[PDB]
Order: sequence, then C-alpha cells, then structure tokens
Amino acid sequence: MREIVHIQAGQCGNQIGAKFWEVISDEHGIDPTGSYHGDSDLQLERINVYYNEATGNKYVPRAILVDLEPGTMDSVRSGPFGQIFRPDNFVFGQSGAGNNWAKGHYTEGAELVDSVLDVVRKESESCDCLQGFQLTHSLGGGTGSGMGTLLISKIREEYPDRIMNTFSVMPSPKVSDTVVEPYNATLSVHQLVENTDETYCIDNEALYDICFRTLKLTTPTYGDLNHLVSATMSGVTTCLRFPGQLNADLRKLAVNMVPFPRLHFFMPGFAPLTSRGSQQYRALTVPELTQQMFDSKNMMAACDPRHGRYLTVAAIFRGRMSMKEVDEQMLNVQNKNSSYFVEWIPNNVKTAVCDIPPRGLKMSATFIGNSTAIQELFKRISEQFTAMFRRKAFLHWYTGEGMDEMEFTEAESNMNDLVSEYQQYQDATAD
Amino acid sequence: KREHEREVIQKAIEENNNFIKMAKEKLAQKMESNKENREAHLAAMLERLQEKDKHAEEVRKNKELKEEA
Amino acid sequence: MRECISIHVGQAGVQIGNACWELYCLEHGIQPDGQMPSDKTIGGGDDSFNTFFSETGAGKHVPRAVFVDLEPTVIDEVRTGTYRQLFHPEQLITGKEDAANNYARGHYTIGKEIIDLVLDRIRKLADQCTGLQGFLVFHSFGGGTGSGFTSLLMERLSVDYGKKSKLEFSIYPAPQVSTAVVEPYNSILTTHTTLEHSDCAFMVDNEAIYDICRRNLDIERPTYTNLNRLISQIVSSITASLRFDGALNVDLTEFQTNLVPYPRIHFPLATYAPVISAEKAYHEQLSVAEITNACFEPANQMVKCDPRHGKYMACCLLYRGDVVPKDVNAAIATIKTKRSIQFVDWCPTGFKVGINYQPPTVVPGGDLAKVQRAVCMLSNTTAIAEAWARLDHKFDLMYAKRAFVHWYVGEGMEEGEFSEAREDMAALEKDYEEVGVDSV
Ligand SMILES: Nc1nc2c(ncn2[C@@H]2O[C@H](COP(=O)(O)OP(=O)(O)OP(=O)(O)O)[C@@H](O)[C@H]2O)c(=O)[nH]1
Ligand SMILES: Nc1nc2c(ncn2[C@@H]2O[C@H](COP(=O)(O)OP(=O)(O)O)[C@@H](O)[C@H]2O)c(=O)[nH]1
Ligand SMILES: Cc1cccc(C(=O)N2CCC(C(N)=O)CC2)c1
Ligand SMILES: Cc1cccc(C(=O)N2CCC(C(N)=O)CC2)c1
Ligand SMILES: [Ca+2]
Ligand SMILES: [Ca+2]
Ligand SMILES: [Mg+2]
Ligand SMILES: [Mg+2]
Repeated sequence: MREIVHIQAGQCGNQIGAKFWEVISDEHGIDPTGSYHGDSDLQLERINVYYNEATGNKYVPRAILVDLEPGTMDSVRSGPFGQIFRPDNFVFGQSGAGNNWAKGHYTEGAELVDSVLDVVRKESESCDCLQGFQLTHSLGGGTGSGMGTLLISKIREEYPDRIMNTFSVMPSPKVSDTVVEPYNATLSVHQLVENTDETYCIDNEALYDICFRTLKLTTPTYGDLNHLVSATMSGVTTCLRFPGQLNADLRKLAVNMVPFPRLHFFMPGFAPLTSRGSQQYRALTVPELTQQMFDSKNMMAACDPRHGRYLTVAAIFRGRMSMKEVDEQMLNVQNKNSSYFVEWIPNNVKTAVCDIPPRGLKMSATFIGNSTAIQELFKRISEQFTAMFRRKAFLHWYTGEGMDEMEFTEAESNMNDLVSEYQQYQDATAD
Repeated sequence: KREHEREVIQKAIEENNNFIKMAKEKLAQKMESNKENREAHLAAMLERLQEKDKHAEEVRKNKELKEEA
Repeated sequence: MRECISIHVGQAGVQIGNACWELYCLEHGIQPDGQMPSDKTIGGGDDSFNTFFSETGAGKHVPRAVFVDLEPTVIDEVRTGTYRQLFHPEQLITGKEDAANNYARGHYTIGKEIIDLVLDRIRKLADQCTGLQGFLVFHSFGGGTGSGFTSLLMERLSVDYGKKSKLEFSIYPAPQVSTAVVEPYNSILTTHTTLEHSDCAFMVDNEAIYDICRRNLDIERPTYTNLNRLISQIVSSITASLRFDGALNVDLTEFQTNLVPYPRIHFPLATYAPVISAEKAYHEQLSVAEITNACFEPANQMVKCDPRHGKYMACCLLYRGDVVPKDVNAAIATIKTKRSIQFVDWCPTGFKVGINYQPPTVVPGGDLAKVQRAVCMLSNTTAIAEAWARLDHKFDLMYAKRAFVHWYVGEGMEEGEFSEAREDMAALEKDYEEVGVDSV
C-alpha cells in the first residue's frame, strides 16, 4: 500500500480536518467506531492509503491532531467521529498561539514540534511504502500558519524525498476581522513556496461569496464554509482513495500539475453548487456539469481563470455517466476556450472518472487548476500586507518573539516574486 | 584465403566485444553521474533546511537578549 | 531450439502481455493450468510452440516470459487471475513504488534497485534454452517504467547477451488514453537510449488502435481491454511464424532481413485486417483479395501516418488461415495496378509473402468476429517518421520553457541528456528523409 500521513494543526486545521475524515469515512463505509459496514469492494480496495487496520478489523485514520491549545481538539474528540482517531495521536500544548505566527513557528510551536515528530515517526514506521503527507491548516492564525509551516520543514528534513501536500485556508476580511492575518499569511506563503510540493488554496473569500451569493446564506457560519471545504477535499483526493488510472498518487499528480517547482498553488473547484431553496427541475447534464466546474463562481479561490492562463488542469467526474460524453465535453471546453490554456504545454488537461459519487449527489465534478490567475489571490494578500508593513503596524508582536523586520521584507519579496513569475509564464508564447 | 577467413571472424568477435565493453562503460558512467547529481540535490535541500534551523536558534537567542534588558 | 523470451515492462507491457499469453494458450490448446492434452511428449520437446513455452515434467506448459513492474497492483491481478497457475511466482516481479511517469525514476532512482533481480530471473529462463534466438520486449513509451526501466534493461541485456536479437512492441502515446503530460519527454528519452540496442521495433500508436475500435468495432469509448485484444491479434500474427510450422511458413527473421536496410531504420509499419464485428461478419465472408486490399487502407495502420507521402523500402504480407498462394498472387496483381506503391530506387519492389495455415482465434467475450483468414502487412516506409515528428514537436514546445524538467533533474538527470536525446531524434528524422531520396 501507498500510505498517506495526515496532519491537522490549529483551530481551522482541526475543524476542516475533522470534517474531511467524517466525509471520507462515510464514503468508505467506516462508522464512528472504525468498523466497516459498506456495500462495495471499491470502498476497501485502497483503504490503507488513509486508514490503518488494527485488531478486530478496526480502521483507524492515519491522522495526527496538533494544536497549542486544547479547546478545538477537545471538541473534535467529542465530535461525531471523535472516538475514531487514535488517542495517542492528539498532541497539544496549553499556552496557545494568540494568532501570532512567530509564537507558532519560533516560540510555543518550537517547544511542541518534537513531540509531534515523535508521533509522525511512529505512523511512518508502520507504513508499507509511505507516499507523503497532507496538512490542513489556516494561514491567518498562529498555530496552523506558524507551527504548521514549521512542521512542514521539520518533516521535510526527515523525509526529503516524500511528497508534501497541504490544504491551506487563505484569510479574508469577509470572514475574520483579526488585523494581523495578512502578516501571518505572507510569512506562511514564504515557507510554502519553498517547502511544499502542492498546495490547495482554500480561500475564505471564495467560500464566503459562494455561501452568500450562490447558496443565499445571509449569515454564513464556519460550518457552512467547512461544508464546501470538506466537499472539495473529498473531490481532490478521490483519485488517491479509489481504483484509478490517472493521478492515482501524490507524486504522479505533482508530475502532471507542477511544471515549475515554485508554481505549485492550485485553484480548487466543485460542481454542482446550488442552494437548498433552488429547485432542480431536471437532473444535471454532463455539459452543464463541465461548464459549471470551469466557471469562476465555482472556484474555491477568489480568482477568475479568464484573467490568466491554465498551465495544467486535473478534472475528476464522480458518479454514473457517459464516459463518451465526458470525453466530448472536455474536448469541447478546451477547444472553445483554447486562449486560456498555454500552448507550450500540449494536452495539459487530464480527466479522471470514479463510479462512486459523493454523498447525496448523483453526479459531481471536481476541478484542480494550476492557473496564472492565482496571482490575484497573492496580490490581494500583498496589498493588505504592505498597507500595514509600510507603517510597521503591530510588528512588536513579532519582533518581541525574536524576529526582525528583515524577515518580513524577505517574505514580502518572495511572494511578490511568485506573482511576477506567474505573469511571466502567462505572457510567454510558443513562437 | 585462410588468413583472411581468420581475420574476418576475429574482426566479428572484436566488434561484438567492443560493443559490449562500450555499453557497459557508458552505463557505469551514467549511473555514477546520476547518483552524484541526485545526492547533490538532496544535500542542497537539507543544507537550506539546516540554515533555517540555525536562523530559528538565532531568533530565540535574540528574544532572550531583549527580555533580559 | 530457437526459443524466444518475452519481457513485459510496466502497466501497458504487462496488460498487453496478459492478452497475448491468453490468446497464445487458446491458439495452442493450453489450459489455464498449463496442461496441453494434444502434446504427447511430456516434459520436453522441440515443437514450434516450444519457442514460446517450456514444459515441466508434470505436463505444465509455461510461458518463456518475465513480467516486471515497479509497483505491484497490475501484476497482482495476474498473480490472482485466471492464468495465475500458468506462471511460476518468480516470473512475476514487482516493486513497491513506481516511476511516477518519470523516465529518470524508471531508469535510475527506482529501476536501479530491482534491475539485478530482473536480470537474474531472465538468466534462469535463458539457462533452460537450447538455442535462444532473442528477446521480445513489450512496453509503453509514455510511462516512467515503460520508458526508463525498459531502456535500462535493454542496455543491460546488450551487455549480458551481446548482440543477441532484441525486438520491441512499443506503445506510442495518444491523448485519448494518456495519463501524463510529460509522455513526450519519456518517449524521446527512451527512443534515444534504446535505439542502438534494438534490432527491430513495432510501434503501436494507441490513437490508431483507438480509432479502429471505434470505427470498425462500433466501440463508443474503447478501454485498455478493447485496445489490448486487438493489439494481441497483431502481435499474434507477427509471432505466428515462430510458434507454428508450415510448408508456406516464413520465419519472422527472414522478413527482418528485408525490413531493416540500415541499423537505425528498424521501425516497420504494421497493418492488420480484417477488423470487423460479429454482426457485420455474419454471412459476409471476407476473401483474400478483400483483406489484402484493406492492408493498404491507411485507416487500418497501427501507426497514424500517410504512406502515400513517403517511399517504401519493403513490403511483407503475413497471412494466416485459409489462404493459398494463387489467391495471394491474384490479390497482389490487383493492388499493384490500382495503388501506386512507390519504392525507393535502391530497393527491389517484390512483395515478400508468408502463410501460416493455422486459422486465427478469438478470446470469448471479445469484439472481433471469428474469421477464416487474416493478414498482417509489415512495411518499411519513410512515412513512419511522421510519428517521430509529432512527438518531437510536443517535446520542443515544452522543452523551450523547460516545463517539468525539474522533475527529471531532481532525480539526477542533466539537461544535456534532453538535448542529446532530441538531437538523436532530429538525426533520425533526417535519416528517414535521406533514405527516401533517389540515388545520383
Ligand atoms: N494499449 C495500451 N496502452 C496502455 C495500457 N496501459 C497503459 N497504457 C499507456 O501507457 C502509457 C502510460 O504508461 P504505463 O505503462 O501505464 O506506465 P508504467 O510503465 O507502469 O510506468 P509508471 O507507472 O510511471 O511507473 C499511457 O500512454 C497509456 O495510455 C494498456 O493496457 N494498453
Ligand atoms: N474555513 C474555515 N476557516 C477557519 C476555521 N477556523 C478558523 N478559520 C480561519 O482561520 C483564520 C484564523 O486562524 P486559526 O486557525 O483560528 O489560528 P490557529 O488556531 O492559531 O491556527 C481566520 O482567517 C479564520 O477565518 C474553520 O473552521 N473553517
Ligand atoms: C551504425 C550504422 C551503420 C550504418 C548505417 C546506420 C544507419 O542506420 N544509418 C541511417 C541511414 C543513413 C542513410 N543511408 O542515409 C545512414 C546511416 C547505422
Ligand atoms: C513465382 C514463384 C515460382 C516458384 C516458387 C515461388 C515461391 O514459392 N516463392 C516463395 C515466396 C517468395 C515471395 N516473394 O514471397 C517468392 C518465391 C514463387
Ligand atoms: Ca512436449
Ligand atoms: Ca544522416
Ligand atoms: Mg481561531
Ligand atoms: Mg505503472
């Protein structure tokens, strides 16, 4: 088996991490007690990718829960699938991070990281052939952003040839009013550009807009936002969890999706997205499903792909449907929109199909785009960053932990360089 | 004519042995060059991670200097 | 005597091997447990089918084959499938982590950990041969194992067996069923590295097979199973001269003499007929003339290209089933008058013919109709270089930006290997132009 080790850090990381395990547990027929009660052998064929098998035919998620305060993880343990997680895989401090990237990365987080590595090492030693890791965290807080990126580099040091994958939640003033989030995000992006192989950009800006504009929820909660995240995380991991030919493991996905090492930030998308009040007069068709998954409104990052070009794209269709029709519609969307795909990467769109649909839906489409339009997200963060850094506002929180302004300037330049590089390849031509 | 016959077959043997020898040497050179290259890439990566750890110690060391003041 | 050892590398090589060996068993009357009631010499013999099957004292007929893959899931299906008793466990070799569609991992990082065991297993097969003729190597161009590990293995086989003949069946990538953006990189790398180590290579364009299944078999969305069933029929036609005996039989090696005028010009174009469904074949008997004419229909080629836009250096017709020379000669006379088959001026223009009387077979549950007679044409045409040109163009688009190249460099390769491989391909394209120009 090709095992993946999953880590979730901080409040956001554990919240979305718990939902991910609830959703895929239901998909694989695993109940809250770890027992299998599914009705399809496709559920268990690659179950070992994410689950260990213990005595009594129990399935235990290969998951590690990390935080600098007990609050969120205590509620996870009390959640629906709380008892499914291995009790010894809960690692938490007491001091907390206080939304301070420096405390998570250099101070409190550094005091706890070794105990986290001890658990990571135990999970990896019992792996037939470890693929790599996936981390869920936010970039706007302290623990997930600061200690999460610290865990990334420490794990990188011990597993340098394994794939490092993250689900990183980008901050937005529409969701949180914490003023220092642009600082924490920019410092985190600084680390992610260097130390991860692929990053799903889960943009709270886009999640809010989808809930408010599309789902017509006047007062979106974090639970509402996390429903989109868990549905997206299920979709983008389908090819890893079920028998499949395309992008069936973390490394093949990276080889297909990352043409240049630094440009490994993906724009996720999902279809269909409809509100409870909207009546579905007719079942969704493959053309409508394909066209919807390529629309800006269905993107989990607040970026319009029609403002840039696609370097690479991975599409996954779930449910029973005509493969001939999927093929025709995927050719159609590429031919009709050839201007938005770089000409110097031929056949840069790959399509996977899984028979098992998500819970509650007859058909779904999941979208993974490596678009130069992702620069809009980083431009948004850089603008909020410099609006505070040019005044040197709130820097004492971080300088008091030992940091200096030089590290802020370097993270700012590295993120600004990432934007310039996306534009470079957006404007490049074949002739 | 017998002398020529001997030279022909010895020539055939020599060129086959030289093809084998060339192929063996080329593969040994490529596999050694590849091993050194991949090892160098990993070494550079780990050395960048070590510099980060060094910088981390410097940050914590810098916090003590200002907390004592 | 004259044994042939087959080596199936990577998913495409293994799955095509599954289809081929199932078909061979049906053609020869070998059961899934390996018993062959019609074979009255127990534990040995020198029958024509013994070129591909050894025999145990218990009456088992065992393919002279090794299956190799860098991950286990494909070969695991063989280990547990219908013909699991056919193979000794040591003939099926797997690693844990595959090449991730990266030539560098198949040739170096991962392949180097298993290459010695693979060679030891091949040696065990060779030791049982009284007159080993050579190897048949099945592999994709596009996968990391099919490209990188195949080239490593071919280099090592040249060292361990010298100039002993090595033929390839190589799966040429098509976008309809491709799984990696970098397949053009892997294809150029392995073609360059393997070129001086291969005596003859039959390319199978997945897009040609895909079109034939859709067009001639009415298969809406062909799967690997659909494609491999057809590929196995073409492979069977080509190896039938080695596995069956007949007065009119002509050995594949004798066709080879005509097909390869220069060491690098060793890529024959295969065309097979008839490909027809049972519903269409019903009450429609396809004559020698009909299947022969189909050989010169470009839609029936295993590689997409236009032979009318090149020159022929050889034309071979491999018939099987109910076929006699009189009908062949009449069919050829017709074609020689309605199609202008242009040969280079330095090559004779006579068609080379062989006939194997054993009729074609089909696997139950398949798409092809059962037919009384079939033919595979093997031609050496400069037009096959069109396949190189299409691959080289996709290579050039990406390499100009060095897209994805860091994945190969990170595994130890150098940019110099890309330009070296690409330059060899440019020289090969130029070679194919040169041989088609008329003599001064
Ligand atoms: N005709 C045919 N083509 C196949 C088959 N399986 C894979 N391919 C083609 O082979 C190419 C991919 O290479 P694979 O053989 O799957 O890869 P691999 O050799 O196992 O190497 P890695 O998986 O990267 O380690 C693609 O072009 C596929 O379309 C098959 O069963 N039949
Ligand atoms: N989508 C989503 N975002 C969250 C959740 N919890 C926190 N966030 C976001 O994460 C940022 C705060 O970081 P947080 O995870 O609370 O900090 P930490 O606990 O120290 O790692 C803010 O921008 C929040 O909007 C959640 O459950 N879902
Ligand atoms: C090692 C070796 C020795 C002799 C010939 C070749 C060879 O394949 N070509 C290609 C065709 C070309 C031509 N005749 O234009 C000449 C070289 C290779
Ligand atoms: C016209 C004739 C007269 C006598 C014998 C033959 C004959 O059996 N072959 C074998 C096949 C070969 C070929 N071109 O494939 C041609 C000579 C032909
Ligand atoms: Ca016998
Ligand atoms: Ca030349
Ligand atoms: Mg919080
Ligand atoms: Mg494979």
